[PDB]
Amino acid sequence: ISPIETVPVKLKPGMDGPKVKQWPLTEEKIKALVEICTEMEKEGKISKIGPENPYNTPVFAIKKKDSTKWRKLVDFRELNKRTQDFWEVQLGIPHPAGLKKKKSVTVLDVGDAYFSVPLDEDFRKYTAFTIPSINNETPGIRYQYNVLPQGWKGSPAIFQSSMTKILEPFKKQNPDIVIYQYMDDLYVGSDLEIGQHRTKIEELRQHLLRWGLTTPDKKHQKEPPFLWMGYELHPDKWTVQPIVLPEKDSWTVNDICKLVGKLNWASQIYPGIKVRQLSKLLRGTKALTEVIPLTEEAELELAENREILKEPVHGVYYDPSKDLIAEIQKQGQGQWTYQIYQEPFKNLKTGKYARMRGAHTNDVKQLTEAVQKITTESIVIWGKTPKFKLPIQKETWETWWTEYWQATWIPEWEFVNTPPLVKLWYQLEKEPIVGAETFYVDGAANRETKLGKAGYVTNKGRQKVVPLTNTTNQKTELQAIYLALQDSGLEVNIVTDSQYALGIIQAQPDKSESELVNQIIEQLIKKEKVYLAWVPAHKGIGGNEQVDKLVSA
Amino acid sequence: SPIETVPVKLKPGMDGPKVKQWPLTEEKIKALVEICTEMEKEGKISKIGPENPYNTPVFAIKKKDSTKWRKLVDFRELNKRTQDFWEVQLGIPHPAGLKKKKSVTVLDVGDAYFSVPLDEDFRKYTAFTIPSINNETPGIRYQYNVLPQGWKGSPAIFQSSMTKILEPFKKQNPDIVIYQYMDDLYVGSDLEIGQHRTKIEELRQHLLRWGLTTPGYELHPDKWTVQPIVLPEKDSWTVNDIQKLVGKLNWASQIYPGIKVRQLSKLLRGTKALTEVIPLTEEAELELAENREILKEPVHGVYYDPSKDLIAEIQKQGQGQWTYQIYQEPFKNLKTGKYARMRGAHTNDVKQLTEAVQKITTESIVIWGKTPKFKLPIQKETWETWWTEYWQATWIPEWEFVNTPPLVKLWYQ
DNA sequence: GCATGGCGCCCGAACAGGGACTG
DNA sequence: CAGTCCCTGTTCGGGCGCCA
Ligand SMILES: Cc1cn([C@H]2C[C@H](N=[N+]=[N-])[C@@H](COP(=O)(O)OP(=O)(O)OP(=O)(O)OP(=O)(O)OC[C@H]3O[C@@H](n4cnc5c(N)ncnc54)[C@H](O)[C@@H]3O)O2)c(=O)[nH]c1=O
Ligand SMILES: [Mg+2]
Ligand SMILES: [Mg+2]
Repeated sequence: ISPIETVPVKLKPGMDGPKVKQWPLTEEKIKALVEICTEMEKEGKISKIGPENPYNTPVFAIKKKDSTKWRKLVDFRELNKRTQDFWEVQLGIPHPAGLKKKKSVTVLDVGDAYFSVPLDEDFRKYTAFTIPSINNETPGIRYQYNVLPQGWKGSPAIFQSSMTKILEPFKKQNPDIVIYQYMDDLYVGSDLEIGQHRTKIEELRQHLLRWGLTTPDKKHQKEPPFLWMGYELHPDKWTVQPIVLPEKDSWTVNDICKLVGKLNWASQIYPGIKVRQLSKLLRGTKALTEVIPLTEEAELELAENREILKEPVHGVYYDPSKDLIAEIQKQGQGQWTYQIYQEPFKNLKTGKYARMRGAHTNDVKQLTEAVQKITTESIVIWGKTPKFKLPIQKETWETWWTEYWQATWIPEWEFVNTPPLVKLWYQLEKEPIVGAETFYVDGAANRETKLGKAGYVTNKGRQKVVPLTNTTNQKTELQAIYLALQDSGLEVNIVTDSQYALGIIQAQPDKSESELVNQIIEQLIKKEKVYLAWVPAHKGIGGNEQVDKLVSA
Repeated sequence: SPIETVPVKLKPGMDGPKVKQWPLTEEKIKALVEICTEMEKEGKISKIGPENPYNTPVFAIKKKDSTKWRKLVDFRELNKRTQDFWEVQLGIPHPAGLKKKKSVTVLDVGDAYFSVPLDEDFRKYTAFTIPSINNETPGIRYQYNVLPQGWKGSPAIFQSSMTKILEPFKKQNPDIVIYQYMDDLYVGSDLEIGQHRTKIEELRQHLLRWGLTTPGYELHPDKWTVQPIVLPEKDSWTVNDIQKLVGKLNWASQIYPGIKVRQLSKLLRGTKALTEVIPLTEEAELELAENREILKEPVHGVYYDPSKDLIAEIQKQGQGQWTYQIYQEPFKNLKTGKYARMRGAHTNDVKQLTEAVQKITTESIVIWGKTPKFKLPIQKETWETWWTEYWQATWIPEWEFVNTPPLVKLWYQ
């Protein structure tokens, strides 16, 4: 029974305890479960309860890593609804790439960790449960937890929290030891003599026992191939644990999830990973079991990546004396890849970034987003933002940030040549083009019928109007600009009362999710001098007027 | 110091703050660790567990000439929900004279609040969590035991003591104005700059007699110009120019009702060419100048309304210039300025905007003793990533992000 | 009638806000 | 002026990955 002081817990005002009945279990389960409760009973983890306790919560079991034994869980879902909130302390997950090299290293793990911290007394009642007989022919036995149960939303937090308080004393008196605690999984590293270390490890392992924390000898002792957080930490490198992709003929939705999930975990270190085609399959709303025909474009990816994982890589460690560099490359349309290293090819961590934000953007923008993403992620791992090497010319960027209306910025970065390169695919003109047919575009639709017209009317005399089906006053506006762009030469002067359209265009987008806007872009690339100007909408302006009367019959 | 803590009531039915903490650079994590462990020993704060559902983010900043770091908590939230308490019940008056003084300086008396203890029940709401690099460890949680800095309540509870502390100074120098905005103290006078600085220094000492550590910076409310909109002066007018012009006039027309343009409109009549030059007609010349006069005379209908939220907009110009407008309702500007190419700021659009924002927030405090809500012209993740590296004030304004291309170029610049 | 906390990625629904149009 | 639309951005839930 642990001396560690318990943490006061209450339920939400007006809510009583859980009164949900136990659902029947399987023969083997009821079998293992009773072997467990018996052992907990004696140890003092749980307690046999009288009939005066009106509560109950269904319980069940699940096999562990090597499938020797079982894990007793409790479906405290109803209890989590009623119980008080907590504020979580685990803010993130440690990364091997942020690990430093150390003379000696060890990694322990507290056995049965939850079952060694005292649950607040008053709360225990609500944690009551029942275990049936073999075939439910004799009333079962009521029990309640006196320790942290598995399935209560408060556990992980209380535990993690109680653990740091126990390690606080030891960590202060040993400022020279670095310890990474994640739940009950400890990693102790030091630059102490190989033997002195083993002494601290003993001095420590014996510190937990004093606080009730067991330390089974089943732990990485002077074992270079350390298994921490699903990684293989070697003396001067680190890798991820064997990563096996699902291999099957017919794929269901869920199957693909379980496939992309893993490929992302891979991107952490395997470079060049891409999952854009693969996930596209997940569009629309579909069931986990809905079987979906693997597409052609995705078949390329699913295979491409599979070729990448065939040839294993490894990660290196970090040292504070050298700055960090993160180089990035543009992998597909919308996709990007990046690797952070401290030396030439000495990689410390790789990564993918593929969120195509917004309806319309451009490589510069999507690039800027990636730098930001990496900048942040690196501050979490190393607490300092790294140096960049980006595939974009210094003059390109400088052309963009001065012209763009939003404030924008990229930290310390040098150039790197590796196609494809980022660049603006065109540039509207600052001043009107001399000696050029000027198009006065506009359009409109009757939002009540979806019918609509789009057209232009030039100074030279040109003129046209096109009827449209299923369109809106905004789309129309665009459509119109499309026409004026087609029916023009390499130099053009277009004018519109469309703040919307003008909005998109000026941002120099090079990709979009809009058919129409994709075509406009394409056409804009083909010209040599474009110039769009804006005028008030239903003013009597010169040319606008006319096209207006035309488009709205 | 055993004292009777004023009870802090909360907005009825208000849930305390629950904000996640954000990543922190190594240098500012180690600064925060140091800062907090001494605060823990000095008893200002107390360690706590995960049983306290609340939370507010923390970070830290190093200001000008101060090598010592300063802790800063974003009680931006806990302030919106305790507003009843500090604006109504224990409100503190705003002198409308300060905006008129020849010189004003800002002192950091925030330290002084650490003296008074905080009401036991309200402590759980000031909870904060310190992160660890590479998540070597879970978050360490702390809560305040004394008036913290950053909460709008603190300067409201300490007003009684402040009145006193400053009573003898207001007597000997009945011609200076003191205003207390949160962690700040704003002292304004019409004295000459060299002696003004000394009155500030006799005041700093005056605060020393009670134990308050008061660690281009002087302000000048009289030198702040509300620069208006102006129309260009061209020799020959192109069709394009006359267009853009109307574009602006029709727009600026929502401001003043007098601007007419129907006379400048008849000029474009008929699909012409953009580069086509057009003779400057007299029907226009009259009305053009006619409008040019309306835009000089100050807009009629301006008025401040304490009962309404203040709003600031900034436009990015280029070459380091920025323009802003503070208002409560569309087209009824209270003031509009033009932040210039700050001599010393790097070519960092974000570092610049960050600076502009703090100027506005400051001007805003002096003029109406209230902070504005900003409409920043930058993308959230872009700003969210670097705004803290450049911040140097002790308060944080409520901002929202907006993206809106430039119609009629920028009428304001 | 098959649990909990954390972080990541990806997709979509719900929601909010500004400009243009409509009666 | 107030009520509809359309377009768009931001938030939050659910599912998978990985850890405990
Ligand atoms: C996996 C899991 C964890 N948890 C919560 C509650 C749980 N505490 N408890 N009880 C705590 C830690 O779980 P852990 O898996 O460490 O088990 P626990 O702390 O319960 O006890 P113990 O560690 O003794 O677990 P066993 O399954 O009995 O032993 C397996 C352990 O032995 C070590 N081990 C065995 N063989 C080796 C080897 N060759 N090399 C290195 N380590 C080894 C290894 O760390 C593994 O966890 O996280 C949860 O809520 N749900 C889950 O599904
Ligand atoms: Mg364990
Ligand atoms: Mg129109």
